[PDB]
Amino acid sequence: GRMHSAGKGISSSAIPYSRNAPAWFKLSSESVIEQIVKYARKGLTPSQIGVLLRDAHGVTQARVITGNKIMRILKSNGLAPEIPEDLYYLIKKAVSVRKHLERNRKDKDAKFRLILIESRIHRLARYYRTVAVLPPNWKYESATASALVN
Amino acid sequence: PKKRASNGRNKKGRGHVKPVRCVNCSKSIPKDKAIKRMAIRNIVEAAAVRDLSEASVYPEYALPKTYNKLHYCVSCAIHARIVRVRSREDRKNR
Amino acid sequence: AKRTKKVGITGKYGVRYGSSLRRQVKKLEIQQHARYDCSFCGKKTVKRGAAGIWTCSCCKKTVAGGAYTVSTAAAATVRSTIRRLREMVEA
Amino acid sequence: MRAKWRKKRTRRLKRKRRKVRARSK
Amino acid sequence: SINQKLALVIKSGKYTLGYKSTVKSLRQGKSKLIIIAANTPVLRKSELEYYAMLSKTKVYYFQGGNNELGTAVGKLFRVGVVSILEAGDSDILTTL
Amino acid sequence: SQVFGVARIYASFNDTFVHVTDLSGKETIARVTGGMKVKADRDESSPYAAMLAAQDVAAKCKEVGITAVHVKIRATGGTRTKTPGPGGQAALRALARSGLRIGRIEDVTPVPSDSTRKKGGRRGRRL
Amino acid sequence: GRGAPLAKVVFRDPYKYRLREEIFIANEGVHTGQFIYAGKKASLNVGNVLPLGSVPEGTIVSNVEEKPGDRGALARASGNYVIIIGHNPDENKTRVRLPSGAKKVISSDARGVIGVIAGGGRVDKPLLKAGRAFHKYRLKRNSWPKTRGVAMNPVDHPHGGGNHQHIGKASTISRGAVSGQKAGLIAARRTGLLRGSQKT
Amino acid sequence: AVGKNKRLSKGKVVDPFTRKEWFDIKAPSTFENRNVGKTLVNKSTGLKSASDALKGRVVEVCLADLQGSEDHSFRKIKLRVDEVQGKNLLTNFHGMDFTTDKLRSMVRKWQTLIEANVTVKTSDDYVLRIFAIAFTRKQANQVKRHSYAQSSHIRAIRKVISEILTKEVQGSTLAQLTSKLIPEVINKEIENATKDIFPLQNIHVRKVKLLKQPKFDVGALMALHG
RNA sequence: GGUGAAAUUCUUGGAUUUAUUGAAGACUAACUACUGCGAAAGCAUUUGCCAAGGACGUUUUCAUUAAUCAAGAACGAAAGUUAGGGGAUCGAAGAUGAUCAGAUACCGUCGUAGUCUUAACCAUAAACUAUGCCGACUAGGGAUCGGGUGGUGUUUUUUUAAUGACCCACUCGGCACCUUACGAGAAAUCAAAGUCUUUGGGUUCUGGGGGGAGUAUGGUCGCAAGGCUGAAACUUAAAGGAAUU
Repeated sequence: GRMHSAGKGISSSAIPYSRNAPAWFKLSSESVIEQIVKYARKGLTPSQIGVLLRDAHGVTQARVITGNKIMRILKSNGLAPEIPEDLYYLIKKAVSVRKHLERNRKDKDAKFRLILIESRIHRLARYYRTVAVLPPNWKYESATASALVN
Repeated sequence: PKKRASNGRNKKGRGHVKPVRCVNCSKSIPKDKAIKRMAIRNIVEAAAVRDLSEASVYPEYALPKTYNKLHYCVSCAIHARIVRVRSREDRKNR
Repeated sequence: AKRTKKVGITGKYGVRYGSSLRRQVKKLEIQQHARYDCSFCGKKTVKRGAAGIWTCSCCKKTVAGGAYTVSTAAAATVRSTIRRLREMVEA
Repeated sequence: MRAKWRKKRTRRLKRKRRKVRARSK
Repeated sequence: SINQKLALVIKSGKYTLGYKSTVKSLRQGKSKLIIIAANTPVLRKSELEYYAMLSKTKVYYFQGGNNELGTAVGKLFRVGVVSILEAGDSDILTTL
Repeated sequence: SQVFGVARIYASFNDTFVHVTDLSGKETIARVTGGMKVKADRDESSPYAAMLAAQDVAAKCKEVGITAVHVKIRATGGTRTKTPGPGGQAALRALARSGLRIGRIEDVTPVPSDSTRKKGGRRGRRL
Repeated sequence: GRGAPLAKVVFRDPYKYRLREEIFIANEGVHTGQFIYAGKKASLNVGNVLPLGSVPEGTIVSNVEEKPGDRGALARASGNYVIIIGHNPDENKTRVRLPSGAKKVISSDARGVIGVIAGGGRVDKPLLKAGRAFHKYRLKRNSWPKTRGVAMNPVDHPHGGGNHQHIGKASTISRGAVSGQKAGLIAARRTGLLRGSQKT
Repeated sequence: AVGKNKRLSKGKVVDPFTRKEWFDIKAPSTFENRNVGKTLVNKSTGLKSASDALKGRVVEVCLADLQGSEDHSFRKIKLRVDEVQGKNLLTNFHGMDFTTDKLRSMVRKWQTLIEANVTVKTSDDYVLRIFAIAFTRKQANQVKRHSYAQSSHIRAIRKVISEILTKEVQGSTLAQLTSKLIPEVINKEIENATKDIFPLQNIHVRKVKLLKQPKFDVGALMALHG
């Protein structure tokens, strides 16, 4: 694995077999849904909403507690970001290296990493354009990348 | 044909190390490739301590020892008899 | 449309003065005629005036610097050393 | 000959051929 | 972070951009916090602090320039000072 | 009740130095060496010549007034040998056996912290 | 006639109600509207004119005075600076490395401008055509074009004359030579290409 | 080579130890047995004199001789002559240096060498660069024979070592510092403060070399040599 | 001073050596390892700042967005080139001392370019693990690096809480290693170089006897040195690989 590196480590989450869980949960489906949008209203990305609901609340995963997923709930209630979250962080990282490479120009390691990040962004953007998430004419512009991250 | 699994000497996973210089003929050799022998010999020669002790101020108790690490090239180590050739079976011995 | 592929700015000299001298004067003239930005305003408006003088058209603040560069690397290192010495002595 | 010395010899010979070449072309 | 907090405020609460609008907000007392970039003229900054002290508001300094302040806000142009009319869904008023 | 000095026995190849010095280090007594006793130019650093050289350094010091000295045996140091000379240990025994008591032997050979370069090239002193 | 830009810094006369205008050589980083603090108790800032007797070692200075009350002696060319090496408490004297590379010892009450003279790197672009050189020298003096002495008549130059173009005698001229024979290298200790370190 | 020199004098008798006088050295009151030794010097003449030529001198002695005991042999104290009193030159503390035998003895392999230094000025305006050394140790019941560190404990102990040295030097004079290094109490302080990060062993301070000397102050010297 | 031995060379103008310092540049011993990181080249003093990366932990999120690659692009040891700074040791050239029948080679003493750095080029190596990348399975054993888990485990501060450092057991990713040879190979040898005449997991590149020859020419890149692509005529029955005596 490791699309852009030589690593081969395996590490992920092992979800339980119980699609109806965690039994001891007692809160209602609507109670967690309004909690999801409340956390989404304060700028939290879907990953952080799940992280906060998993360690602070009794919500193991928002798929078995609710009828849909976190991003699905956000889109339904109207709190869906314009650009995908994973692409948003990738572009945010890309402009960080560009900011680093605009002052310390002699960093060839950053240049190689910047090319890897830009290639990763383009590959992810191609899938999103194909899946009809981004505009068909969407492109990664280095000058406009900083403005896209807002 | 191939002779040793470690081709030059003790280098698997690095690719390059800072070289060192031989103490005998000043030959440039990789630090791993160099054969190192540590010298723990006393500052005085063999015996002669009893001569020093009689002419020693304070109750002796000094007996200093010099410590030095010596790096030898392959040509010099074999020539100086420090490192000698072995049979194929004895080659694998560490 | 890339009228000149390698000559660049110094196509005025033509075929005279030698390729090496043309390359050096091109390298320095690119920075001499480049447009810089004010550190007092941020707009890219700093342009070269006379030798060592860099004046602008929006903020009108003039800076003394290099003959062809708005900030010499040696000057930047000297300023950094001066700031370090001042911080060490005034602490 | 060694590979280095043979390559150096043919490189010097190539330099001489190119120097002769520059006189006509 | 401060950039994320400003972006959240721009997305949710009421914000105004520029110097004259900031002065007007300070005059009308509809302002709570003002953020001034480290590149604005010192005279303008000092007058902004005077208005802020007269109106009992909060002053924050953005450690960049007008370009950086505009980028953090989420605008292409240059912003020298941003006045925060309403916090909205963020917490930049209560914290920092 | 015993005045003290310093031996500074410089031990190297092709030469050997025994230079008795007072406690401070400015004074110099009996700088005789092993090269002014031998007539071969190959035994100047030999142990047989260091003993002869140190036999005079222990007599001039005694005549001067020095009865005991400290010992700081050193080598060429730098980036050349870093090992004591063949006759350095013989010179120490020579003045010890001449009635001059010694004490507090020290090794003061200059070890470098990776300074400059060593003569010989990258292919060594091919002989 | 000078490659270093000038800065017009005006002060206030402490004894009379009148504005004094002073002409200072502009340093790198100095901008219009900047406040320059000239004196002894100032701060170590670019453009300040503190004396060399109250600055830490390693200080980069410009417009260094050879003696107190000189108003600018050393480091007055573009891109040049003077390095502070050390100070002597007793018999106050500051040691300075000059742009030439010659060690100097001056008084501790010699004022110097902090920073690097503007216009640095001026001599890095060939004059390309004779017109640029002519314009540069017209504003300076009548020293261009220069005619070689070996192409002259024997009466108009010692090196001239003969059926060929050769000096004839040695180009090196002794220091104790009268006016007229000093045409070439004056007191040249060494000649030829300078290969290796200069042993400065 | 007694008969190989060709050019002995390119230009074209009395024994020199008759014009030399013995001078007895003395040490600070920090060291118990002052009793330093004797040194030669040219006789006092009207051109150069003996005081001027003896004013600048640094004599190196061993701490074991000064203190009488034997557990300070590996530490040699360097004393600098700076003033005389009529055939008894008086010295002052100039530096401390760990002998080559000891330094190369504690330095072994299969262990981590922790080193640090600090530039600190004392109360009497003596700018001092103080070095310290430390080696990781194999704790009891451990079977792994490398006892290495993770380069983060090294930085932590280096920070603790630096602040400990700064604390015990800033707030004391040169005489107090000299009276502090001899009992080796600084080593106890370090082993008390860096014992919760990594065991360590052979905690020592390497060099206390001098960098800047303040005004001569002949008054302090007379207090040193009572 | 140096060498197997000598000599050039330095020495009443004090060489060499010792003691107190100062300046300049280079470098990062000992600690330094069948040890770590990085795509490779490569990277070893301390501190501060900047961004980046692998592994681990995860009941967090997207969801097949993936693997290999013509063309194309980034980095790319040393040496070399352009213009400054720097220039202490070593040191292509060169000058001498020898040895030798001859020695402009090995050895000795000097010594320019270079070795360091800034900005722009050069795109090469035994750049090797001579072994392309991704994925699956297959004999055991121990040590070690990074993360995690458990054991009233041991030690540590205030004997005894935490934490940290160690012991034992387990787990994931590593640099690797020891013994066997199911299996493979011409053999040397290999946990892959195995699961290939019981021949088929996906993909890229290269080779068709030895010379001529990586030469000639034609393109292409480069300031140059040189890099990439790249023959033919002609000649030969042999070269070449692993092992045995």
